[PDB]
Amino acid sequence: FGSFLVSLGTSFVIFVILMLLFTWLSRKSGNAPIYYPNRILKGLEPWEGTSLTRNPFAWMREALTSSEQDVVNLSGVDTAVHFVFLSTVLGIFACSSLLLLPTLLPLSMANITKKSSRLWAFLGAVYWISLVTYFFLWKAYKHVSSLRAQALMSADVKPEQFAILVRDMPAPPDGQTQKEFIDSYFREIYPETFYRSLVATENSKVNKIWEKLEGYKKKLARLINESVAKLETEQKAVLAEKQQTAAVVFFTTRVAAASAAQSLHCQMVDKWTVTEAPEPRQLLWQNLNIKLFSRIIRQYFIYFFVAVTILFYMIPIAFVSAITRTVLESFLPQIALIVFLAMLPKLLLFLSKAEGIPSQSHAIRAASGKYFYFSVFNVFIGVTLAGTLFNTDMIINLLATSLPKSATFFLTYVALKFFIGYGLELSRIIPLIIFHLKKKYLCKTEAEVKEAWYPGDLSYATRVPGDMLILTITFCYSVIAPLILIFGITYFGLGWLVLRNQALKVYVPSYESYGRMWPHIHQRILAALFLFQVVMFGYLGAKTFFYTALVIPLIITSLIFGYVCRQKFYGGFEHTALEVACRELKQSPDLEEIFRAYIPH
Amino acid sequence: FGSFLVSLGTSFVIFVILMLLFTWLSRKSGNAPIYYPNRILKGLEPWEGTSLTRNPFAWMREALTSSEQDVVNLSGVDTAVHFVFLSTVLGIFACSSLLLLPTLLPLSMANITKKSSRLWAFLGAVYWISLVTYFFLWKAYKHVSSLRAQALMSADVKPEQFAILVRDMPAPPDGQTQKEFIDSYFREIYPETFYRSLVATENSKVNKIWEKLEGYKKKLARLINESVAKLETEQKAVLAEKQQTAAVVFFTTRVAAASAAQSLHCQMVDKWTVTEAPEPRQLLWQNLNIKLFSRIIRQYFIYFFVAVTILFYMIPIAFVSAITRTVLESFLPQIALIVFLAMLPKLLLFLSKAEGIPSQSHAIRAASGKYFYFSVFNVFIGVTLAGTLFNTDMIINLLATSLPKSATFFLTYVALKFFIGYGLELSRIIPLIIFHLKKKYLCKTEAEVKEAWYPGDLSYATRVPGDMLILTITFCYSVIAPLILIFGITYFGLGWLVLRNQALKVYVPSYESYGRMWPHIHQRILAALFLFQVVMFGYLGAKTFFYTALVIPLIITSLIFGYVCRQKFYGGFEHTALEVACRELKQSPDLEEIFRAYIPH
Repeated sequence: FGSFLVSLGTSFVIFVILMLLFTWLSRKSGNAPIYYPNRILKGLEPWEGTSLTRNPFAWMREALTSSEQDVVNLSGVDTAVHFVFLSTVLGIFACSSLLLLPTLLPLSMANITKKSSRLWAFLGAVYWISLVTYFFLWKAYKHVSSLRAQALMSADVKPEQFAILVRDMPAPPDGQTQKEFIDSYFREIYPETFYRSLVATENSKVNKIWEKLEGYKKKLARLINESVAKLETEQKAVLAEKQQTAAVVFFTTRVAAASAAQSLHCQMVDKWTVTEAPEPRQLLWQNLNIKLFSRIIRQYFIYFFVAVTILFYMIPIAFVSAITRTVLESFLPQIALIVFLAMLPKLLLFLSKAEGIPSQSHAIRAASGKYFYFSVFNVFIGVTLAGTLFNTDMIINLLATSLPKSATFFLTYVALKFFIGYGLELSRIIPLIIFHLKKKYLCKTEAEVKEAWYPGDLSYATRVPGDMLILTITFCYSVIAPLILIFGITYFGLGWLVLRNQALKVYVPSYESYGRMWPHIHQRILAALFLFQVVMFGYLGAKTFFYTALVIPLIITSLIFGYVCRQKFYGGFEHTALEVACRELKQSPDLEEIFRAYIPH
Repeated sequence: FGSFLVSLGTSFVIFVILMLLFTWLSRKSGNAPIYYPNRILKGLEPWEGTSLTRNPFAWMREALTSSEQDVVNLSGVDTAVHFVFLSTVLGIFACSSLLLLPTLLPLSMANITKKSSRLWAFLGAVYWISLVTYFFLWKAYKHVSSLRAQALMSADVKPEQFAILVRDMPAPPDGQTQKEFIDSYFREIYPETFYRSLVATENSKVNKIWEKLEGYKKKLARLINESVAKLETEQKAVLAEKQQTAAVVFFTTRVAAASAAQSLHCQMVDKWTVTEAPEPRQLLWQNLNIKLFSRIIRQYFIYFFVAVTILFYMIPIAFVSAITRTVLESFLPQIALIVFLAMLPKLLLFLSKAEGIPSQSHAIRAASGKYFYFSVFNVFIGVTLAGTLFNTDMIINLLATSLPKSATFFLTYVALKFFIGYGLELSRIIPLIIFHLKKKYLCKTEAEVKEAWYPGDLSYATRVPGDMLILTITFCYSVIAPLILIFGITYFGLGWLVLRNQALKVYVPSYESYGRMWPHIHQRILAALFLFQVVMFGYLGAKTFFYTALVIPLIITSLIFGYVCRQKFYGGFEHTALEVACRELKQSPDLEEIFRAYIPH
């Protein structure tokens, strides 16, 4: 069936490696390795350009010769935690060789029958891969934990070690304006450990004209006046009547700061709630300056709109599933299934702006927070159940009819989603086009000294979820059709290269995050396993083997690991250690650096 | 059927009110109101004895004329939170009059049929009582919250405002013994906010002979030497090799103390875990001095032993259920069902010693923690399903066969559990017997100046769970057989009297707890409601009315309330407010008071 798709896939994926064979030598040599332009202005990496023949050592095995020790200093440890995540999962399928070889040895038809049961080789090997998954994510859980500790004890002085964010202040006015009253409160409740506080603004109206003002003073050589009017009356009115219940304050030492960040303050935790303040580029001020009382109802309504998005998103799955030359008419619904889910990062970003999370670093984990929960019921059980609902004891023959067919559809889909996508992301067609067009245009604006540059963030919004759907497909369809695993293997074995290249090539992190997403994705992969064992119980459930000592210990194990891992590491990550704070203490404190660390502008 | 049980119930319950008509006038006038012996030695309450005729104002309406304003100062606010709990639930069934009157108006037989549907009057009134339950427990949730705040801001100086408990210290020895090393750690990590620390002991071996030594020096006039030997070598050996990873330390001001209690410390929260230290009489030192790494496995195995206790405890339910003069042969299995579950507080105490909770105040909430989870599946669905499994469309006729029969069994059981039990607890047969016998005996020991006294703790271990089972029965069987509600009513309407009397009569609290159990029991009653709506879905599920807008909004409401209440109050209670700490600050600090606040002895 899908022999055509590996044919053409290999064809123009080796053709987009052929365009990379033509890339490195060029006048665009500045645009391709734009990461080091972060380190120094002209530094591209050494000026030899790193070319060999196919450059196997010059990119692939330079990515092999450099290792995780420099991944933390070169770029933020966030890139480190994603790289070590994909390596953990690489082991997750690298063990699976000893599943796939045996299950390939036993591998209208003889098909699968009740007596041979296969489930000491099948379910025994899913016990094998389940066990080694626990081993990998446990091992690397501790590992990335000590990597995070390592990055916190070795971190330099940043303003956020002294920073705490306070959300709900008393609404009522007792006799003074906000500023003086809050400062008097802190003075009464602390023995001179406080510094000063900065209030919050509704400025998103003057911000709507501010970012646009940062463009308006850019339009002078292409309107430089009028906006100062909305910089005047509107902003003054907002300041006079509408500065919210939220603000930020800072303290003398790191220890007092974090300790303050952990504890609740007032008798009613509906008042004076406080969370550790992230970095200005991490936090989102627009979604900040809102009320938690309404945040409850926002979690409510947003969680309703996911319920409308799932059932509204059912119909494309039935559109594509009925399809499975004539396989290019499977192309159109598959690539349209991509570009129909390729908007899902933007859709769940439009939901991820309105949900109320203070930090975009903690917002993204909620963006995949929508994506996983969204993808389980449509791109998997909607697509599987789509294979079942079409082409119809008897229910057993239908499940055993769909699982191979929906397995070839799933395999073909991770083949297009993987093999072609990493090729596109390799030679980055959009930077090479915007190089010609914008270098022809942005020169006309007298900006020729400054390229657009900045390839963009490592962008987990398009990264981790697109890594989630494949996770689900791999796990679930591993047991029923193990061949997907050998082409699930080929996924990360190539990915581990390219993104690593990418990691050291263009992306400069927009997050200094120390692994925020990692515990999220960590309970995520566990959930994915749980789906593999329950859906697996759907597989065996028709096959009728002994399931007591089979399914009940699997679910019991999943449960106890959920408990033990949450109550073990989870809280350990969610906050910063104060021992690292006092033991860090480089003995170079200051004050004025923290004031301009935010500012309204 | 159960007309006999209200006959005799009224008979000897008015006979045990007749023995209270004979009680107050006596030479035992010191033993009956033993609460004020806490206030002063001889003070019994005013020496008029509080007698009227039946003494309606002298106990009942003295309990009416005194109110919750003095419940907090007279005895601990714990008694206050239990009293206000039973008052909340009193409203929970006081609203229900407007359910029971209508559902009594519509009230082999015409029985219940599909078309009239009754569920605008039935399910509409369970929407009515569900709604007003939310209203009562919400209202009184805020109410008891401000009562707790009120008791914390008005509290006097206790040692536990300066106290924090640390559980896991570093296991390895780096060059000094524990004491000096821990103190140096605190010195390095705090700017002289610390005071001094007290280590932990394995002394339960010298304690095994210590409490017994406190008896051995009492045996001198009835062995006063030998134990000092096990006070020597064994204790010294333990001290030399086995003082655990746990200890307690204290700080200069309340604020630093609590703030320290909230935050995690080290990078690995598997090390340096810290919780707010309760009072010595609240905490349990024997279950203290254990490891959390093993506490995980203890929650594991204990939660397995509940799984053996439920299925091992199935058989008495089938023993009693097949029963329903011949009704005294229903007596024997009912009273044996009492005394068979009357050991459950002791059984779940034997489980509640081994589970690892540091505070017996937080342990008891886990004792009912076993009791509710234990009672849902046996005394309710085991007893209901016991009525179903016996006396056998058709399944509909069987559920509609059991629910009335198991409803008369349930009603008869809350009739014996309520009416007779509060009568026994009124005139307290065991104190009046131990008065004669021990006043005849303990005088022979030359202790005649000191009675045993001390009626015992208010003893939630036998209180809150015995209040849980009735909660379940009331809710679940309210819709199918509303008459139980009018005899569920009669439960608390009498209880509100007697225990209140009891509250002001004998019990001196063994807990200074400020309402620890209240959030526990608060999500508990909510769970009970949830069982009423799901089991209710079992009731209507055979009746076949429109259940979309019926059951799905009920479960959605239960969910959103779970979220909003947990994320609203729950964390707000679980710890103490630091604003109350700084705003309390009576400006009379000390040091030496905290050292002897514990001590090994």
